[PDB]
Amino acid sequence: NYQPTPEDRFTFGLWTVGWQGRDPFGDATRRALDPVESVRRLAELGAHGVTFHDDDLIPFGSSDSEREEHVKRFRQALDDTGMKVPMATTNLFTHPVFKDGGFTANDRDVRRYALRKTIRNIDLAVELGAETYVAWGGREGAESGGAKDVRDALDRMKEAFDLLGEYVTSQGYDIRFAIEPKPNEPRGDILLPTVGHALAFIERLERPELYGVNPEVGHEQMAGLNFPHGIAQALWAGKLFHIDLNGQNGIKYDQDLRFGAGDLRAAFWLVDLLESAGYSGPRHFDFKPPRTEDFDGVWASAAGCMRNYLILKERAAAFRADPEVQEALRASRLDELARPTAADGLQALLDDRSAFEEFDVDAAAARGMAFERLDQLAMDHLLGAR
Amino acid sequence: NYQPTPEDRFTFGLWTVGWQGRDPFGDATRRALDPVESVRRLAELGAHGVTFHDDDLIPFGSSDSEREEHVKRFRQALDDTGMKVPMATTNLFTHPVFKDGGFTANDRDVRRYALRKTIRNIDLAVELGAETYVAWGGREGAESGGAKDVRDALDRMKEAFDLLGEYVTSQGYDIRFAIEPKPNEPRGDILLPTVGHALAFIERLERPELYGVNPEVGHEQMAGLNFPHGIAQALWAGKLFHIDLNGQNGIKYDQDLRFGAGDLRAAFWLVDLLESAGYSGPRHFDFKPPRTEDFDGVWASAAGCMRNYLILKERAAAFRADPEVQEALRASRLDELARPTAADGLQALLDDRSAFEEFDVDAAAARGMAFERLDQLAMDHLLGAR
Amino acid sequence: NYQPTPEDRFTFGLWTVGWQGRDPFGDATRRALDPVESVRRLAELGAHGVTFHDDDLIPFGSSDSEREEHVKRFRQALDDTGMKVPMATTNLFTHPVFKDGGFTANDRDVRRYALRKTIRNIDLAVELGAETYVAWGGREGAESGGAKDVRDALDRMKEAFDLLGEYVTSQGYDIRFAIEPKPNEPRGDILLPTVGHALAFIERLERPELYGVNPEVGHEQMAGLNFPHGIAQALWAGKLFHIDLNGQNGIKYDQDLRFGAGDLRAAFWLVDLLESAGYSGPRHFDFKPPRTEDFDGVWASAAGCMRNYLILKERAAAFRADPEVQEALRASRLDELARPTAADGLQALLDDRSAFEEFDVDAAAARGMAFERLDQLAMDHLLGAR
Amino acid sequence: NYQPTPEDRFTFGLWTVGWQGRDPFGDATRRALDPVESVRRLAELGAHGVTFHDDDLIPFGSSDSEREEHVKRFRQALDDTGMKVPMATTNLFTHPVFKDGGFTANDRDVRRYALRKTIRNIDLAVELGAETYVAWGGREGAESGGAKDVRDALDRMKEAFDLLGEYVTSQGYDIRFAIEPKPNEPRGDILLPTVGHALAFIERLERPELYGVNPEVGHEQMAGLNFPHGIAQALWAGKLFHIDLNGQNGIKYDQDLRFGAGDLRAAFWLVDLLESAGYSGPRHFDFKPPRTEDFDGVWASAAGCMRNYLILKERAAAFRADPEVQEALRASRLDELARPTAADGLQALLDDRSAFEEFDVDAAAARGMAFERLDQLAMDHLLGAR
Ligand SMILES: [Mg+2]
Ligand SMILES: [Mg+2]
Ligand SMILES: [Mg+2]
Ligand SMILES: [Mg+2]
Ligand SMILES: [Mn+2]
Ligand SMILES: [Mn+2]
Ligand SMILES: [Mn+2]
Ligand SMILES: [Mn+2]
Repeated sequence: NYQPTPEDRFTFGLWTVGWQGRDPFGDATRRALDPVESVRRLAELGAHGVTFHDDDLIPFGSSDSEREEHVKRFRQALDDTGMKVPMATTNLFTHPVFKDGGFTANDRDVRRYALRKTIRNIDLAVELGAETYVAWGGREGAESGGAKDVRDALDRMKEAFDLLGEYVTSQGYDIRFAIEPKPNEPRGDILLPTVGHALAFIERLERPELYGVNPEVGHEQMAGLNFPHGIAQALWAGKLFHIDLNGQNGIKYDQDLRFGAGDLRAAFWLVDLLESAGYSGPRHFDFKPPRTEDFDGVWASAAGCMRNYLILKERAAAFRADPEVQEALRASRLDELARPTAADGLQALLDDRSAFEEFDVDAAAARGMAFERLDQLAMDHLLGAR
Repeated sequence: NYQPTPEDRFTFGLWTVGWQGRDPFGDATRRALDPVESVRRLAELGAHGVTFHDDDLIPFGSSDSEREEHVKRFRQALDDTGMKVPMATTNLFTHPVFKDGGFTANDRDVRRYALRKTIRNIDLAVELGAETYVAWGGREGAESGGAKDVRDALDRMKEAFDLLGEYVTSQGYDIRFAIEPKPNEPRGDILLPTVGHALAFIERLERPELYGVNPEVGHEQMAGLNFPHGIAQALWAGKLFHIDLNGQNGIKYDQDLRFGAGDLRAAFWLVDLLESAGYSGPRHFDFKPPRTEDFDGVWASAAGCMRNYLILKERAAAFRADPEVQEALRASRLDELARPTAADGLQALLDDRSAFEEFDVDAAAARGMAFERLDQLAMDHLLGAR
Repeated sequence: NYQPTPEDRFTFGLWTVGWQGRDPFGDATRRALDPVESVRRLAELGAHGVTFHDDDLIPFGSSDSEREEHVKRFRQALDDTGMKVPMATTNLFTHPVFKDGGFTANDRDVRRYALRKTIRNIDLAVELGAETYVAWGGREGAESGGAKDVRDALDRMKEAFDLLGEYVTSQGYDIRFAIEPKPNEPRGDILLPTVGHALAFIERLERPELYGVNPEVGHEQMAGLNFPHGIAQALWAGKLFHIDLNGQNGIKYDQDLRFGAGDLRAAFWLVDLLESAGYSGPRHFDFKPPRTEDFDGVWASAAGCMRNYLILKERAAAFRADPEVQEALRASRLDELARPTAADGLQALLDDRSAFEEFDVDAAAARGMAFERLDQLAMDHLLGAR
Repeated sequence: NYQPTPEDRFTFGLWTVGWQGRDPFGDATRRALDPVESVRRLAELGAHGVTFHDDDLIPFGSSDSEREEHVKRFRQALDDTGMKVPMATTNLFTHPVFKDGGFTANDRDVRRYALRKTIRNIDLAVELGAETYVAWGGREGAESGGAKDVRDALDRMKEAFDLLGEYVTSQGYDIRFAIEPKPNEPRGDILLPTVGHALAFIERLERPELYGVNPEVGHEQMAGLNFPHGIAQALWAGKLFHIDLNGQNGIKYDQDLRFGAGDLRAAFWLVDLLESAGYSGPRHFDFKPPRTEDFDGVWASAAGCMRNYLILKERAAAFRADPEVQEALRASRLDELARPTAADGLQALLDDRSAFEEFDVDAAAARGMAFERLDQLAMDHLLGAR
């Protein structure tokens, strides 16, 4: 029942199931996982692929010989399991050298080192077959107002992404970039805090068609925002290159709960949106098994990520296929929302007396929207009450 | 001391000082103000101009004769006082007909009526000399997930703004549009919730150069966002057409407190940003005198808006002019943040061994940012402790 | 399917279904309801009773003759339908005279008038058979720090409730008081913001056994708090006299959505808690049908309140009755949580070497909590996936 | 200027200035501090004393010989500097054994070990002369609803504190307990989330007079609550045994910024409250120097904690001493708030026709509160504009 298959495009970061359980007030509760182990267990659970930071796969400071050995180890695990590597990313946040950021660090030499660290992992990602390269600028920001001129930081961020886009085109690489927004933590405020801010920044890049967003469920909910609404605007702009699925209980620290947890109804409306729009990218889970769990609970949490998506997918499909729902959507004039407001043109609208001079404003105002019956129908479908 | 002059570009909405004090749980505590009265008292306080919704100046449903009479009344008050009208806007949120929105209402005929209501107030705004026309889509949104397909709503929102831009260019009007974002209230979630979302939406319009943002202090703080950071990104994109100043105490209902209230330090960093960047638009206060006040408290609150800006302007100017601060900014490498990361080019950065192979990552990591001394210097300057 | 009966103890405020749809940015979208009408339609839907503010039933300023007429009208509707009146309350927030509060208004004469308004509605509530009298101090608070000395306000709040408790005991009335907390709105900060603050204040009253709490789902979620946790502490103290059920989407304005909306999983854990603990009070819905609805949507929303509780009640009962869940609860040591930590006493614990000197801290640390499998089992039960 | 002296009662935790800068997404940026070093540098800065977790002073797992050596080292540093130890606490949150809590862990044997770990540090705290013992139950809580029965957990929490109170009285120790609330992080929801919840729980203990609260500025602001209001209720109940001062920027992760940062106006109203009420306990700073700082920035941040309190103390004292402010306080009827509402008694209030039958409700409603002029006067005083 609700069994994931590799064709479901479910992917996991090595840092997700491999999280040793270390939070700001406690030490690790689980031993480190061999990346080869994680690929094997995730393949057994029905996952389609894995993703990685450079430091997840190759320990920081490894020589060129150990690096090659670590990649050959990893490559063999992908060959033996049939697991893909659809996206890769850079760790520009863990080492103390990135404490003021990577691409927008105040120190110029740290910025230049951040670009070199990203570039050689882009080579590795392409060699592993990744189609998307994600950038989470978790250290780009500030705790105080004077520590960062945001206009200058935005110049340095545009410079870095323009240089990366110049690298991939000059190399012929078939890879696109996905900015992952986050409003805060670990910095007090992070640059490009939401999906909207990231989408606007992309329009100022040299080659905007190379860049999209990788939104995370919990990150937009850390700002109290409606995540399905943000995804819809990302899809509307044609910039949903990638997605991060997890759960979050409102505005607080980044929980990274398994998908389906947190705001359950928002997860239902997101799956309904992703499936109706025909999203064909990876279903990526950027989550953390709670440090209360042993390794059996780690794999149970990862399986719950995939199970919860499949249950919600079934409930959303039954919701849209219901003739009572389809009739209710017409009763709320969802069909009129899709119709153009003034396809007849500006001049016709200006001479249309039925639009103003002879508009019965009270008859229109008295028309109920019937949203509550429609929403209860969605609730019945989500809960399996019909 | 800290006396505003009309050259300070301080402006107020008629709906601000004219707010009768009616909240969702109580009736009005103040009588309605004659718009002529509001223009006279605000001019006496040192304000530079006023702004208005169409329904603030002309009562809804007024005939073409009373409309002209109401405008002639208003025009005479501007002539007798020297008060400008730099921005105007439309009330597409009060009447019950807009309960599901205006530009993105599900009913098509309400959308068409919303455009006609906006267009004829654009004519009046141009006749009154307004340079900016603001759109706050307070009713564009939903309380439930199925009530609104956001992709379709974004098509209807783009259609409306494209038609308005087509009207003003075909008429030769010298006026620009400023979208005012708000994350929620009165709707459960409002479309284009933050400055970033509005900036990204503008890049998909037919003539993006006609559209900017009118951010409000409290609205971005309703999402826990750093308002000075959002303004900097709006300035970075060259889209800060207008600004709304007020105060807000964190994530809750839209308080619309007087400017300087709420987050005082964030107000200091905003004034510092607005003045250093050379912002030359109106300093507009979209605030509400608390309903506990009589009319004497209304004018005291409005005066406090202008006083608080002038105090913060002086403290920010003394902050930047301090040689100890200038030396501290260099100690934190703010000068290096403004320097290009790789002006030598991609190829030079790739062959630069000092950027990676020979980068002393521990020496760079051990370099303190000295942000705390810089921030305490800003705190001393704000508090007048130096 | 999921049909409410009067024995389900479902109750509604007259102000809930009777909300005309007036928010801070719009006018009413529905006509006023006759209280007799509301009693009839709610009885047809399966509700058990209604509740009321004094101003909901008797218009403010009504003479002693119209007052009696309004009550006789209402009494006849209760007799014809079999509808109870389990709780009543006072409107100390709508009239402009309460703009600085009622029990803790700065003006003494307004405080004294607030007590007289409450007392004569206590008489009416007893005559109508109410067992609980609710106090929501929505206007007790401040927007600025100097406007209210909170220690003095807490003295005035204790004085008011002590006087009310002195009235009901001297009259022999069989009625108890329930304080309904709310963190903010309409005031910037409201006194006694959460369930905890109200519970602590009750312990300082003259006769604490006369006072309990009436928590609301959305109000505690306006502070980001876990509502099931707060109810458990209220039950733990034996002070859950009454409950307000609705929905809320995180930290924002008081949405008052229908129950089941907002945080669906938190609604499931609340119903599970209320039923397992044997809560026998009224299931009261303090909600607002969205102003987008006509009167048909009003009754659909009210029916959804009752339906959603019954669905969640069934899913929670199936959850606790599942042997796999019962075995999982033991695997997570929920049975050990209920066992006393040191029933052997302090001296025995001090001499117990197995508790410290010989405690294998690493063997205990390596024991997984198995919380994720338990939570996924709860998720399957909520979604009807088992 | 604004120089702290030991008589200012300023104290710091060893874990504050000693924080190595390790957050959930990065490694340490500073070496560990010798506790002897921290006592020396803090004494040079003008601090009055230090506080400690048991694991801050004695490394976890130390033998009885190294333990005594570590204490003798520490004792010598206190003797050479004149530094006090006013409060101590237990680390029941760092070791993996506490991953499900200490006093309310599901496993009984972990609960018993948590009590033994606390008890022997109570002995050490008394030997070092601490008057207050703080308990922060950072691990008492849950991430999911079924993982913890809160009623059972509250029984286990009451059992633990009753046993600790039984230990200190049976030993003749002169020490009191202060519960430090926190709404969340590291757990999804923490038991006793706010000051109110902790105050209510104390009233159910066996000897409530032994227990108070140790509120933290940022923790109550993590729930959007007004911290000065919470302190006033703690003072009103006579339970402000201790206080934690820091800064926090709204609802997000626990920032632990230096005091004065975050919400500056709320810091002003807190100092004004603490000084007017005559609070004589330690001024304790539970803060974290940002990991961007080296050790020079650590001591600059700690000095800023003390400086900011002294500046705010001066501005608040000048505020209350201003005759214009005193006259404004009377204009807003703050003197009437302190007057009893019905000192004449219930019977007199019932027969007082001027309180109801003859109360001019419109004349009272028309009286302005004059709160805005009072607040602007406070703003001028805070900013040094008068
Ligand atoms: Mg992510
Ligand atoms: Mg505005
Ligand atoms: Mg309620
Ligand atoms: Mg603390
Ligand atoms: Mn995350
Ligand atoms: Mn606003
Ligand atoms: Mn409510
Ligand atoms: Mn903290």
